[PDB]
Amino acid sequence: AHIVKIYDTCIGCTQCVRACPLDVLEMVPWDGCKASQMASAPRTEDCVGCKRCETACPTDFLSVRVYLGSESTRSMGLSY
Amino acid sequence: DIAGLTPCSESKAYAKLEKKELKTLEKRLKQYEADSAPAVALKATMERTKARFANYAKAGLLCGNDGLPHLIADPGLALKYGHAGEVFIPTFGFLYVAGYIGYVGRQYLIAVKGEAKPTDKEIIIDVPLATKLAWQGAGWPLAAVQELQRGTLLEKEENITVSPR
Amino acid sequence: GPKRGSLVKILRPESYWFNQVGKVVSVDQSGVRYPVVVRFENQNYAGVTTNNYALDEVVAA
Amino acid sequence: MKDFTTYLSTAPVIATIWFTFTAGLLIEINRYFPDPLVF
Amino acid sequence: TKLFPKFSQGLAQDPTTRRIWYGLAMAHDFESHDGMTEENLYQKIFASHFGQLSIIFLWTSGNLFHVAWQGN
Amino acid sequence: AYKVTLKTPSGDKTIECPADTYILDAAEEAGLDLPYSCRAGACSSCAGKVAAGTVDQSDQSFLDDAQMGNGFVLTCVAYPTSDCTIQTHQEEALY
Amino acid sequence: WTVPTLNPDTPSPIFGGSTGGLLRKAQTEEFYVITWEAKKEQIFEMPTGGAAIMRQGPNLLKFGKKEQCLALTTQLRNKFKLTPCFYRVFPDGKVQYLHPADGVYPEKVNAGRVGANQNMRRIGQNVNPIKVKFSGRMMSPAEI
Amino acid sequence: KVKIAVDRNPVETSFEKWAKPGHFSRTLSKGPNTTTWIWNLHADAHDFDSHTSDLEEISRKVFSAHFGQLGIIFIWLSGMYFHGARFSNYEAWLSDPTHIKPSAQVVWPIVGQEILNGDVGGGFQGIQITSGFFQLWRASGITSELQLYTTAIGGLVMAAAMFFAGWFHYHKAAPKLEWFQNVESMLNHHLGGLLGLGSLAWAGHQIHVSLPVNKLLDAGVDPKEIPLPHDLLLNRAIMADLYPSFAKGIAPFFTLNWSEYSDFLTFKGGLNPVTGGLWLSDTAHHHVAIAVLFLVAGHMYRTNWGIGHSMKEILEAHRGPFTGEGHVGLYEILTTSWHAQLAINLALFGSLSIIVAHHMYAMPPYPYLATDYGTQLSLFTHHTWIGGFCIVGAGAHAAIFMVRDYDPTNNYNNLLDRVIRHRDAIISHLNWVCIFLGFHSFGLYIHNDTMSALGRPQDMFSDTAIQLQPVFAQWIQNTHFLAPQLTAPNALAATSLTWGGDLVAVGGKVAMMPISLGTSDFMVHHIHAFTIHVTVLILLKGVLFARSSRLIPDKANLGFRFPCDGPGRGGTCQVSAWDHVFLGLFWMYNSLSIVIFHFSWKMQSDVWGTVTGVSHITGGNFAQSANTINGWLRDFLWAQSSQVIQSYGSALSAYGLIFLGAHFVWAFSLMFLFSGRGYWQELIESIVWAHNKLKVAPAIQPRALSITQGRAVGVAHYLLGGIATTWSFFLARIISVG
Ligand code: CLA
Ligand SMILES: CC1=C(C/C=C(\C)CCC[C@H](C)CCC[C@H](C)CCCC(C)C)C(=O)c2ccccc2C1=O
Ligand code: SF4
Ligand code: SF4
Ligand code: FES
Repeated sequence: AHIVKIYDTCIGCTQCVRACPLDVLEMVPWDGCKASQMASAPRTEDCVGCKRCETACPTDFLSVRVYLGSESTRSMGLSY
Repeated sequence: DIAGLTPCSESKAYAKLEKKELKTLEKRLKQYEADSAPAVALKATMERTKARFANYAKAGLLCGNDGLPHLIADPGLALKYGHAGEVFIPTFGFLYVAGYIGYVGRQYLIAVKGEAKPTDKEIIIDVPLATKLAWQGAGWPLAAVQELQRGTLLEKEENITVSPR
Repeated sequence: GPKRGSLVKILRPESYWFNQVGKVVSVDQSGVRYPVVVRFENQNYAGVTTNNYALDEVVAA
Repeated sequence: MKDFTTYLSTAPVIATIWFTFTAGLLIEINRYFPDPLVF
Repeated sequence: TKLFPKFSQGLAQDPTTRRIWYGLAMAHDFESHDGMTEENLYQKIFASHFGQLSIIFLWTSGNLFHVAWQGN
Repeated sequence: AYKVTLKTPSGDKTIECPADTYILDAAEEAGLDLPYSCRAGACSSCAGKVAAGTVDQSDQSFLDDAQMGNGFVLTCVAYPTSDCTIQTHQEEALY
Repeated sequence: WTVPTLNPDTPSPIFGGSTGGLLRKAQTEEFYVITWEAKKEQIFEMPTGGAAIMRQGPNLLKFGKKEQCLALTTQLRNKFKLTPCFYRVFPDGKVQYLHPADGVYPEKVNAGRVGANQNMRRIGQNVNPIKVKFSGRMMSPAEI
Repeated sequence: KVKIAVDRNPVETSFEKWAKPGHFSRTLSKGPNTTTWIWNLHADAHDFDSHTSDLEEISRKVFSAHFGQLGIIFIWLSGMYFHGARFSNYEAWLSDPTHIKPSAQVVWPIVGQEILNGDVGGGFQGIQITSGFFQLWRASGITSELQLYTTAIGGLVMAAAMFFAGWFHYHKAAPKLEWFQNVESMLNHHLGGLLGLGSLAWAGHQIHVSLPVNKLLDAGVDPKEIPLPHDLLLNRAIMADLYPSFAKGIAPFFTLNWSEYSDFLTFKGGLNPVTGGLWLSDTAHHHVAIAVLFLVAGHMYRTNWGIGHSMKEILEAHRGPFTGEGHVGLYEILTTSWHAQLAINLALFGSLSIIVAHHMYAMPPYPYLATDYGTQLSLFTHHTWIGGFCIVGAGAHAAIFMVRDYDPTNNYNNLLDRVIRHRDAIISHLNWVCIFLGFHSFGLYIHNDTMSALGRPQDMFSDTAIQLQPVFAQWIQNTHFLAPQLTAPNALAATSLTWGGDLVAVGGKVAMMPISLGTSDFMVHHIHAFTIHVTVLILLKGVLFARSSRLIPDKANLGFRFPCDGPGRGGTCQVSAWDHVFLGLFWMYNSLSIVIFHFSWKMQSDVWGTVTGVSHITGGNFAQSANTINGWLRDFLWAQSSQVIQSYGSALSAYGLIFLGAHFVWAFSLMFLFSGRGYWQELIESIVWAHNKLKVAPAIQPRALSITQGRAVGVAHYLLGGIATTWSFFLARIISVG
């Protein structure tokens, strides 16, 4: 299972959540940023590490960072 | 002479291969008229060959068993035996023109970095400023050594670094 | 902190414009951990030319 | 006309013409002064 | 799963042959093997060297035997 | 400068905004507190809706042509190019 | 709002049947089913390839992987503004008709959503891997 | 209602945008910040679909583009004629086409390129052209270089006209979409007029100009001795002298007594033996037949009157039971996607050019052409390459369409739809068959060489060993050999000697002979087949899964060209139909290189040489060396390598020069082929540190190429090096040995 992490620079513009094709992300209340919104990954075991989140985070260092881990059938995106 | 290298102004293989060249020439030549453009061209070619060879012999080139010119690389040796005209002056002219071009390049570069449209001057060029810096670029070495004595050439320790340095 | 439009040198190591200078667009007066808003002229490998910063990560230069 | 002048001040055409100029310089050089080896 | 690479169950848990491939690829990166301790790893490389030497001596002795057998 | 009539949840507030200043920046300099987060044209936090007049938001990246054709604007990267009227706090109406 | 259930007796939309269909994995491990009610009857495209026509109201389709249904949700939600609800099913017959199942949709902040996996810090504040050394497995510094 | 629909002064004329890079596109118009800006700017300059969305404006753009293309071609042909008129020995070679080498390019007396102005005969000093302009012009009967002068002049004029045409039709008056869409009108127009008229006018020129002058040529009269063509047109006296049918003029034609005109419409078949060219009577008969055909053809479809046909109607009519909607809606499709018509025409045209080269070497039409073995080989390889590239471009633009213009909503259950359905089974069967082909056809040669090195040639597959005789091809050959007896009673000779028969000799050189087919040729044919099947495989996969896949269900969303979708779920490297056609380029080059090798060797061994018996160039060695790859490499390559590897000091020395240079560049491509743009940008960052260290950074941010762009650069350089190496080798070898 890959690893994904959120950092305080999250401006909550959700593009990550907007980019995850697997809904491995979501937005929650927060108070660190003006958006009062923090990105959140409750379904990491579904992330195939396609990182489109990382592509989407406009944050200087990506408010979010993916780390590929072990391999499950869902991690590999196998439908067979 | 040096390293047992005899001058081809003295060497035998030199004149040998020269004559061989001229022989091949006359051989290709013997298949025409005289006034024929090919004929006259081959004759001019023979002329050029012999002239280049006389020049090479006059140059005092050490040319070994092949009779072919080999060059020497030592300031002291070339000076002591009259062989600076092969490496020394060529290298000096090269370095002159090269430093000239690099210096004027940096000159235009600084001039245009002192602009509000760096990209646009990088694409479209200031013709007259270019010509001006070209005319002025001769004094590039004196200018550079001046700026060195002032230490104004190089950038200080503020350029971007990598995180692990 | 610094003034809007003013020029500051960036010191945040992980920043594209690290060891470089930027222009303070503004600074927030709320409790944001990074109130300094600083534009840039060259774009990053992401193409962005402006980033948020705390007060220390920059210096008026 | 000014549009034309700008089009000529565009970059690749300038690179072009400068290169053409230099190359013709050196070709004529070799024409009138064939076979250079030393000096 | 399979005892695939006992020294790395994480690899032993791949339901593809890549399990096999990486179990090979990492058979000797003990610094990454599971639960490895320092002195243990030291003795590991010790026996590794031992087998290395044994390999060399076998090579040489076989050469010499075969030449003595079938050479001129 | 251009007169920007901001139609806000507090009422209308007409501010002056130079041609070289982003709508959001001018609003803040005038003491208003409009929504924002990224300030880079890459989200919807600062969305408004232009009712009349024109803006230049050419560096924005988040909106599509149909959204802009209906007047939506990312105020953090939008310059006025005429006197204009802009309803603020429009993010919800974009969704 | 409350978690819905699944109704296996839903008229599936109109499609001629493709070859990009389900496999052993469906009968073996699991497979997902998607639930949505269309306002009208209309043709649409199959994520696994093919043109299909949805029926008015209750329409149902099943798939193995999650990304199929997710892309399909994107297509309908952005092209027809439907709010489908798709589940997770296993050969046991147990459903979990869950893939964005969470009251509303995650693209908006919502009360109750507790943050997870969120390093309440910067990213540059991580420690050198020399310290994660001699752990029970390969562990990244950012793991902590 | 078909008519003319145009728009006046649509586009203005100013050098304003000329000063504006990227103006055509949205983003590029913003100007460069990093270096890829220029690259993409160039890349998208002619993507008019990317430019905008107006079908009509895009049509006008491509219309003017074609205009300019034609103008370029005019320029080139005219310059060719110009240099033929001014720097050639064509009149000398007219006096003697048997011992003067066609040469039209002379170089300048400079540092040493002058040595290349070798001796080609007639006191001429230049370079032997392998184009065959000489035989072309002789067949057309051009005599005075003044004629070529006039020709080049008129070509200049034509090019200027075409370019003005493009300008006018783009900026002054640009037609309208419906006008562009009056498709049946365009078909009738072209089909009848263009082809029929061109062929018929060529036949008239033939009859009244070339056949008389070429007749006198083969009669042996001096070239500068024949009367002028227009003088011939004036004096029907001499035309009746040559053929008395002309004494009666044209009234016999108006009395349907064609039999009398047989003097110039023959059906001999075969070549003129004293010339090696086809029988010009037969050529004119061919062309007039083609003319009548296309003329009657051009009146098929309705345009503005009740009679005609409807493409749409007939296509809808044609539907079968197993097929559902049959051929419905395709009318709509073709009326709408430029890339569709494009890819169609490209595939067709590549196939054509291939067939062209085939028949051309099969039955050479030009005077003494067959003797010019080099010209034969050269034009053949040329057109083969051109055709293959046209094929792959077809595949490219087809996939392009399928990405861009595709829409399911209009194609419900059509041929396309069921294809999309059962594509998996299709491609599966294709994989299996290609694998079988490769296995068998390759292992044949390999087992041969294996038994060879094993000293068991008894167990090889040779025409002497275990045989595979193409009984089919040989039976068909004899079939064509015997056809004229009954299946063609009015025939005199078979169209080709390779059907069987005798040998034709012009000047000792082997002009043409019947060719047999051995197990070697069996094997090489099967090789070719397997390779082509691989190529069609990769192309078909690319096009079928361009929009989606069980791996990527949304592939249509990533644009046509795109690097990958990450390393996630294993790694998405090289997953575009763009990448697929890339691979196809590779496999195609492989295929055609093999084919030209086969052609060259078999020619040299069993066809070409000099008559006395046949002094075959390689003495038919191919027959027994081709079964084994060792024989291949040594006896073909290693042997014929001498010419190129000792060509130095000769006028042909440049052949070995470019040989080594092509080696060089072909290897140069491989750094791209293997490297990584990430690594590259890392190096970029290092070097920009180095520069800024001296305040010498460039404004435009230096950037490593896109993955795609690196792929493209590499593949271009690779194919360039390979083709050039082979080209040089062939040229030197044949100029030396032929
Ligand atoms: C790139 C390195 C290099 C090398 C390998 C050589 C090689 C040589 N040099 Mg030196 N030399 C060089 C660069 C070099 N030089 C440069 C750049 C200069 C310009 C200042 C000189 C100036 C120079 C002179 C004026 C003389 C030599 C001489 C020689 C030759 C014998 C002395 C010796 O071994 O010097 C070893 C080389 C070096 C120590 C490299 C550094 C050179 C410094 C700057 C000057 C060296 C002068 C040398 C010690 C003089 C020895 C004279 C000898 C009769 C005792 C020998 C072929 C002598 C000669 O011609 O002998 C036949 C001689 O008279 N060189
Ligand atoms: C070498 C290499 C590079 C580095 C090389 C690059 C980016 C090409 C550089 C092209 C030229 C040399 C730079 C542009 C020069 C400007 C026009 C400045 C003016 C120069 C004058 C001489 C005209 C890659 O970026 C790359 C990326 C992906 C796969 C393979 C490779 C690859 O092999
Ligand atoms: S790694 Fe892939 S699945 Fe995970 S958030 Fe990023 S894009 Fe979505
Ligand atoms: S990762 Fe970036 S895009 Fe996603 S919520 Fe955080 S700041 Fe917004
Ligand atoms: S605050 Fe994100 S686009 Fe304006």
